Amino acid sequence: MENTMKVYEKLSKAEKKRKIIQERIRKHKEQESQHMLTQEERLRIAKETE
Amino acid sequence: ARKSAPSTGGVKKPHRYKPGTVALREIRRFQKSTELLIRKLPFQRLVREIAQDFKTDLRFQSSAIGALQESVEAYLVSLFEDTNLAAIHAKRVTIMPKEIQLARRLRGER
Amino acid sequence: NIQGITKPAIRRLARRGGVKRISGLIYEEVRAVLKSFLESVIRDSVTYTEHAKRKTVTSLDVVYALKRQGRTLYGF
Amino acid sequence: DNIQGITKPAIRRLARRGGVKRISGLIYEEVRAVLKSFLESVIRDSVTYTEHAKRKTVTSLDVVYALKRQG
Amino acid sequence: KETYSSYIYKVLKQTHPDTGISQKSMSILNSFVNDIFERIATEASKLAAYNKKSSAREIQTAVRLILPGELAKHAVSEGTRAVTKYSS
Amino acid sequence: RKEKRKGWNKPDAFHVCIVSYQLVVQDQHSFKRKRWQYMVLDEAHNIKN
Amino acid sequence: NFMSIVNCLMQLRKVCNHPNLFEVRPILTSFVLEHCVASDYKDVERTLL
Amino acid sequence: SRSAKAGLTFPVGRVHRLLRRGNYAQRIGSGAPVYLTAVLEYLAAEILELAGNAARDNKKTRIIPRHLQLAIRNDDELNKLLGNVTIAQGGVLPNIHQNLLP
DNA sequence: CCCTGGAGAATCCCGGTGCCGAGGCCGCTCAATTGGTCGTAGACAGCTCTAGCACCGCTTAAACGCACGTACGCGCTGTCCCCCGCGTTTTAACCGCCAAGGGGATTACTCCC
DNA sequence: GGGAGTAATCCCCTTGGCGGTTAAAACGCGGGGGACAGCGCGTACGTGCGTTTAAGCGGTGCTAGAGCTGTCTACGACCAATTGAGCGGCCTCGGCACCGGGATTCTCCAGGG
Repeated sequence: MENTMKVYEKLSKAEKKRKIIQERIRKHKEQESQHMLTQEERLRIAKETE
Repeated sequence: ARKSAPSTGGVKKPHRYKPGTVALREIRRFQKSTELLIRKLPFQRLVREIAQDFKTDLRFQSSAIGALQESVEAYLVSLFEDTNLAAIHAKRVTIMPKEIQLARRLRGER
Repeated sequence: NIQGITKPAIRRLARRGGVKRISGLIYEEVRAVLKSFLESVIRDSVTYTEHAKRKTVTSLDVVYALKRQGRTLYGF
Repeated sequence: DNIQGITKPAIRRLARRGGVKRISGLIYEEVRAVLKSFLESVIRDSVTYTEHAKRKTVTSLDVVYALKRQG
Repeated sequence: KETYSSYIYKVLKQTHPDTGISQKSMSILNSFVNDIFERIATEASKLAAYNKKSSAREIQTAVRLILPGELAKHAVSEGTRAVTKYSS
Repeated sequence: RKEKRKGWNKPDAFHVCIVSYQLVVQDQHSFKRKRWQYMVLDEAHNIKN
Repeated sequence: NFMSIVNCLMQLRKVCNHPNLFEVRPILTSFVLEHCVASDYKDVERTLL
Repeated sequence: SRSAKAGLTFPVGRVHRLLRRGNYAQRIGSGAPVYLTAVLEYLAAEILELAGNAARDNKKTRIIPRHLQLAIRNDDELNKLLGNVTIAQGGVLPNIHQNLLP
């Protein structure tokens, strides 16, 4: 039972590390690009799609 | 492409996978499965088609048919494990009736 | 119905059972033995359905049959 | 620690009267181990029956009940 | 219809209070309770059949007969605690 | 369906998804996860009860 | 035959089909009885000869 | 009630009434109404601890019956004292042979 | 040939949205132990009892090793059958459609108060 | 003046094919893992050995737990009875359900060296 407890603790620590790294990745990717709402290149993309 | 499609079809391409690795991945995915697998409605169909011989108007309940499905589904799996162990005990990684009969005659059929 | 547990169903049951390769002449005998087991359990179930000649079969009947059959089951 | 004092030629003679054209020392050791394990696994219930029999001397009723329980 | 649902919840809070439950687990635990109880009682009765008999000691010796010693010692200790508390 | 939905979550890769009347019934789990600004129910006689 | 929700369905089938679907005229052929009178009479004549 | 007098969580008055209705023998000592209840609470408590750690292993706050199966199948003693019961929502513990996998 | 890039992708865990679930709150509600007696039966002495412990000690028959010597499971090999995955085809339940009964009652009628 | 079967209404609720589908079951095969046949080998038991040896065989003198008896007292059945553990609608909100997002390594193909 203590082996299971320490296995769960190390699983929690690995999960927390993955949480931190993936959250950092997501936060970095969120602020890197905000361009879908510009109303200027929309004419270009509309012409390309047409 | 059969007909009008998103431009040019045939994106499936020849991508055949050799057995073994596919077999390993499918058994690994199947082992974690814990719910019912076979279709229940044909099961109740057959069990009612094999109940009127004793007598008709017996009637049934969902709890009943569920319990029989659980009993039959959770019993033959151990038989499968025993047959597989008897099979790989010999130099036969495939299954043949020899080791299944072996399992029958070591698990006390009578 | 003989073809209740169809070929793909038996195949995936065997794959769940951890077998490398499954030959094409193995499902018939397995089907025969499971049909025999099903006949035995339904016979017992209909026997104790007439323990009080109840006009319906419930989980109690089948769990009775299975618990005296030697292959005990749980989850209830 | 007499449990290791069981004479191997006893198993040799038992195998010879039982047959088999190749009975290595591994077979003798494993059959001895399983026999000892079975003897322990029956004497445990035998001695528990004696304890729950208000008696301290081994009698045939204890082993009869033990084998009935074990089949 | 006296079930063990309240007792099961109490033992849940005692062991792992933070842990929840399913909607069919309680049936499994109730079956464990009553079936273990009835089988132990039947073994105790069959053991007492031979000896002339017309409590705590019988239950304890039935537990020690078949149920493993690793659990039997704890069973005996807790039974002694329970009987002392009842006599208290 | 999975291949189509692969390029559907993150970017604004589309504005209108062509879906039938019966497709939404089995795919409701993926449909409800996405907020839709507008929907149209053409041939409203299809659903009456 | 109490039920009648489809009792007009066979009437509709009758009207639209014009019994070319309920029962069509087949290619008539005679009976194909096969027992034959001499089925059990060759043995006696063979023994006699 | 009976629980406060006995100082035990699981009720024993109902259990003792069931035992009395059982009438397993002519001599039924009534001085220990909670002995079987005590042993069942101990067994169920250790089972609950095993199930709880198993459920916490896979970030599952609620005990899936598969976790219960894993808890009751991961111990030699538990499988030894009963191993003939097939629990709902099955699935054997993962295993592999030295010949199937490199 | 080992090693490097190069891509499908399992798995991780996080989201992201929808829901149903343990238990508390209100209601009450069935029996456990007090309170005592009736009897009873199971351990406290008493007598005993009965073959088990251990002993005596030859005496064949297990212990017990060894050379002839060859039998076949397994090492390799060749020889060679049909399991398994990609692409197709034929059942299969399910959502509705349609419309004539379903059925307890109380609320006009008329018979009871 | 006022209430209850009868007539009538409710509101789906039945009924059975009946179109329109999207999930499964049953096809065919190039090759390809998988099973099976041959030959030697080597080692390790089957045995027929000369030689000790350890349970058998026969009887014994009791003796230490067992078989066993009154019996008499600790203790198993005993029915009132009441408030308490608890059992039942109910009703909310996040653990679980399911699927996409992207890095690590799993894994196989096209080269570099």
